[PDB]
Amino acid sequence: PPAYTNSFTRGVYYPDKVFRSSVLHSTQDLFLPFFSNVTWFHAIHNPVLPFNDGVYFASTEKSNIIRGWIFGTTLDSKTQSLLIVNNATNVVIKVCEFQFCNDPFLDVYYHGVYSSANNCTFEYVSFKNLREFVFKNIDGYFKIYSKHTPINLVRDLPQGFSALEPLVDLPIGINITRFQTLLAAYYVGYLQPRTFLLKYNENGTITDAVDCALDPLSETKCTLKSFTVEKGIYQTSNFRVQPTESIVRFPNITNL
Amino acid sequence: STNLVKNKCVNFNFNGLTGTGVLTESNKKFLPFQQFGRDIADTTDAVRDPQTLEILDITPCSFGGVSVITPGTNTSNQVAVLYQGVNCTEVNVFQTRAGCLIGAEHVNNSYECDIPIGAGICASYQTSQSIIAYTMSLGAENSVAYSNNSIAIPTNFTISVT
Amino acid sequence: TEILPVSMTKTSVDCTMYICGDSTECSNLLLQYGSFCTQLNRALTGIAVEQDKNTQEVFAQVKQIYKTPPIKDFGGFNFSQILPDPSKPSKRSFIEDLLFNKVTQKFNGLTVLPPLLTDEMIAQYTSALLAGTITSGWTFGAGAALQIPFAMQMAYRFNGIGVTQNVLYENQKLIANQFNSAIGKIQDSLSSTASALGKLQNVVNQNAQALNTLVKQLSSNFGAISSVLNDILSRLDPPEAEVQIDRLITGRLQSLQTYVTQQLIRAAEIRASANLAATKMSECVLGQSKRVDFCGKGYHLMSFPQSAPHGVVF
Amino acid sequence: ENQKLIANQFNSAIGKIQDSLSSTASALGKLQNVVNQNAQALNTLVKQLSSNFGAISSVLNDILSRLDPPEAEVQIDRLITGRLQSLQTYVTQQLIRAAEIRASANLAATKMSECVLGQSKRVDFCGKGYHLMSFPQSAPHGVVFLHVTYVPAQEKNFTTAPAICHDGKAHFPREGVFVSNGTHWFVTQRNFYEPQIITTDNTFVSGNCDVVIGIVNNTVYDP
Ligand SMILES: *[C@@H]1O[C@H](CO)[C@@H](O[C@@H]2O[C@H](CO)[C@@H](O)[C@H](O)[C@H]2NC(C)=O)[C@H](O)[C@H]1NC(C)=O
Ligand SMILES: *[C@@H]1O[C@H](CO)[C@@H](O[C@@H]2O[C@H](CO)[C@@H](O)[C@H](O)[C@H]2NC(C)=O)[C@H](O)[C@H]1NC(C)=O
Ligand SMILES: *[C@@H]1O[C@H](CO)[C@@H](O)[C@H](O)[C@H]1NC(C)=O
Ligand SMILES: *[C@@H]1O[C@H](CO)[C@@H](O)[C@H](O)[C@H]1NC(C)=O
Ligand SMILES: *[C@@H]1O[C@H](CO)[C@@H](O)[C@H](O)[C@H]1NC(C)=O
Ligand SMILES: *[C@@H]1O[C@H](CO)[C@@H](O)[C@H](O)[C@H]1NC(C)=O
Ligand SMILES: *[C@@H]1O[C@H](CO)[C@@H](O)[C@H](O)[C@H]1NC(C)=O
Ligand SMILES: *[C@@H]1O[C@H](CO)[C@@H](O)[C@H](O)[C@H]1NC(C)=O
Ligand SMILES: *[C@@H]1O[C@H](CO)[C@@H](O)[C@H](O)[C@H]1NC(C)=O
Repeated sequence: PPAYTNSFTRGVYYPDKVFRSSVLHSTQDLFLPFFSNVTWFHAIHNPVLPFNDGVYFASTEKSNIIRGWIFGTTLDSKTQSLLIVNNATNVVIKVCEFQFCNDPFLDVYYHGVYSSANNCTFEYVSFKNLREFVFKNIDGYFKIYSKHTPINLVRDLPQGFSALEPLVDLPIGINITRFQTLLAAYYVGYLQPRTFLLKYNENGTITDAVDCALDPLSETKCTLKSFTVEKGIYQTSNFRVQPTESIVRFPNITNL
Repeated sequence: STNLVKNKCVNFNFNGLTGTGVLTESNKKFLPFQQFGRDIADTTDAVRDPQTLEILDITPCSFGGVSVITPGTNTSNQVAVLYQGVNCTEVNVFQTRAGCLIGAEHVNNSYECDIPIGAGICASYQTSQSIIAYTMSLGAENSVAYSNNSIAIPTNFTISVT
Repeated sequence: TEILPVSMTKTSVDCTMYICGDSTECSNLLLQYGSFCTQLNRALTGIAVEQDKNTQEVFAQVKQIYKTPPIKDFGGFNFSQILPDPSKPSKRSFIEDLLFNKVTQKFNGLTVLPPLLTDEMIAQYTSALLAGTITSGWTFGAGAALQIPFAMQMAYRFNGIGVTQNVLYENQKLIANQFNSAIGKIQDSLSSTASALGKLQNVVNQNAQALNTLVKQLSSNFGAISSVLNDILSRLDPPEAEVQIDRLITGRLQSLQTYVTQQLIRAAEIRASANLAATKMSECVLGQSKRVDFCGKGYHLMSFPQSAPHGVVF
Repeated sequence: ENQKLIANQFNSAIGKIQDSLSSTASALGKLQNVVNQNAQALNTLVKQLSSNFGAISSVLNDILSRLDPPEAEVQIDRLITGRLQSLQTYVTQQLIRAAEIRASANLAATKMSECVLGQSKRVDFCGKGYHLMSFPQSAPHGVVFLHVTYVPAQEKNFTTAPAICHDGKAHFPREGVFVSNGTHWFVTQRNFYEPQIITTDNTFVSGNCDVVIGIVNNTVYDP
């Protein structure tokens, strides 16, 4: 029975490394919609969640328990699987394949597992803190964005804004439609083709970003490419009334 | 041949005549050899059902844009969507001549226009206070007492600099 | 009876639905052009607001809508032809009704925005302006209105054109009869002669051919295989369908750009006429114009605006 | 008689000018939107360099590097036709906008000739009311006028009559209708109450009494 809370203004990341100053450059790509339901998970008594267009992952690991991920589409000991290890402050990524048991899990009773491999293709090794890791695959590149902000609150997400700068580029090139994490409050979101109106400050830091199709004022701001909308009436867009199903008529029966 | 539905926007294919619109009962008589109607702009207007010789109009579905009547963020944060020139049936709600208006209640009182809407309707956030939409009254309705032999000549004045 | 356009059909063509309606290929091909369709919309919305601005600059030159007292002791002048009749559900006077009778949809792609000032509001502004002209004279546009008898209005209004004020006070009966017979002659002319409102049927006509020509551009081949996007999509394989829809988008966007360019030229023309009408009300209605041959041949006394569809009548 | 008060109103309105500029973002609406119109006109002119216009891309170098010249030539042909059409649209819009700007420029020249270099008699041309003078204050891509006008505020209801028959001879006012305060009758101009003693100097005889409508009997002082 997952609980659903408000995401506030979370899920905004620098789409590209181009630097912009004091400009409200709008953009559209796979984004986490504003004010969307978040499926809060916990470790009581580990399913596969859809990758969808994008994956948003956030966690609060004071003792660093959540450090691993297993991604893939079939996981039939034939496809390579994302495997992330953060041990001794070292980021380890490998895509080896190993056989799975009835209930594959990591030894985590109350405070790893890895057999031999079949096909390995890519090798790479590098409360108080809230760590955010969006996951997406664009043009065959797996991208991770990170942001650690020191706050003092655990009950829910803060009512503020913060950007998500990137760390690494992962050119796997393999289609991904499923994923599954491995293990104390962590959230999961989903990215959708939304559109924002970013706001870069003098130094190029995103101070605030607003969705386009959230509310009528959001659409007005998205159209005007501005945050301060003065008085008046603004033509935003059009609207259609779609046909119900169809109407096809022809002569029939006639005489006999 | 299926069924035929009135007063609900839907596609139609009458004897090869395709298109989109809403079919409405009409009182336009057709000659027996005349099948479908027309307008001045070479646009289909009335079509008769081949099964039953009943004259049916053809009307735009909704068209109209989506206006957004909002006061400045200096004052408020609430919205008021106006759907231009559509009946308030397909789409609190106060139907106007200019269109189907959402988010503002009609005010039986008439004040000065602040944010013009259309066809005389005007909106404002002040009267808690919320966005309204009323019939505009251009200035206080005055009635100067026109007289047989009386005048009102000013005794003082002002000198503005516009 | 000078005839002047003031506003026009505030058409605001939505370019997206005008060209590509329920057509994924047309949408994806028009997306390439980008700012053309948006700029057409912006220009047309600017036109739409600017007929409104013309309308306030012409009629809404009065602070407060005045009302003529039911008793009308004008000293001889019969104004019942142009002062509004309460009998009609819409308080447009008899001559204005003649105007609207003289002058004789919105579903292709060309949804017309209704005027902010509806016909009743236009008539109410004209009634207020004319009631100010009678009761307040001219000061209602140069400060607060000032009660003044109509015959004492001539104490300065003849003086405007160098004719001494005593002409009224010695010839008022015959002047009133002449004005009433004249306005009856305008009544008969509008009843029988259709060329009196020539400029207003001109403006509404060229608007009608503008709209009709634009909508029949939809039926023009423009060098494609046809002018039916649905038929093109159904028949052609996408490699040729994209090219033919490109031909259609080039042709139809050129037609719409030409339409809005002629509409901008005509809107500057109607802006010239609307500033002309604003100047003729301010100088000529809300005062007494000294410009010779400006408010009609001969020395000019006053003017009475009479709202007409998509224009004004002096 | 009230020059100091005139100065007070003038300086008060000048003081209100700073408030209008500061507190209101639409005080300079016309000039601001003209500078804007130009700004996004040039801006969209720039963006059509990014628009594909039906070409494979908006980079001529990319087109030439990607495909052979036999088809690249056609690609830049279509792209350059699109760019030329965009520039034609911009120049036609610029011509119409400059025609509007020329109308406003001749209007400003007329207001400066009749209104700065004179006192314009065209109502509602140099502001709302009886105009006095103007001051040009240039702003980029425009000009600003300070239309000093005259506007009556306070009124008082009096009694009128076109003529006066003292010795059986009518008497009409040269300028300014006849008014009375209730007991005695006076003459004053239209736009400022200032009474005169009704004498033969401000009146001219024209016709008899029974021909005038609204005439009242009255007493005329004999100088
Ligand atoms: C016209 O109105 C002005 C105010 O707008 C009057 O000016 C006042 O004059 C008196 C002295 O007569 C001063 O005590 C007041 O302070 C003035 N007003 C202000 C706001 O300073 C002027 O007197 C009026 N003129 C007439 C003839 O009534
Ligand atoms: C002002 O003129 C109007 C005509 O527009 C007069 O109203 C009608 O005049 C005709 C002319 O004989 C009469 O037969 C009607 O009985 C009048 N009333 C109607 C039609 O309702 C009006 O009487 C004139 N008023 C003055 C004071 O001259
Ligand atoms: C940008 O950095 C400089 C560092 O010198 C700082 O002074 C300034 O406040 C920063 N800008 C913002 C908007 O914080
Ligand atoms: C706009 O904001 C300023 C800032 O305090 C305020 O003084 C002003 O009154 C606001 N505008 C209106 C119309 O209230
Ligand atoms: C809206 O539709 C109803 C019928 O459903 C009709 O009676 C009404 O007149 C329509 N509204 C307008 C403004 O025509
Ligand atoms: C003149 O104005 C006063 C004050 O409003 C009023 O009492 C009086 O009745 C008015 N007289 C006329 C003739 O309107
Ligand atoms: C009108 O003015 C005269 C000036 O001498 C004065 O005697 C008289 O009392 C005044 N009457 C009224 C009603 O103000
Ligand atoms: C208007 O005033 C004149 C003054 O001579 C008078 O003869 C006439 O009867 C008056 N009419 C009305 C309707 O008061
Ligand atoms: C005006 O005075 C004359 C005196 O010569 C008199 O015959 C006439 O009836 C008077 N009229 C009025 C309206 O008092």
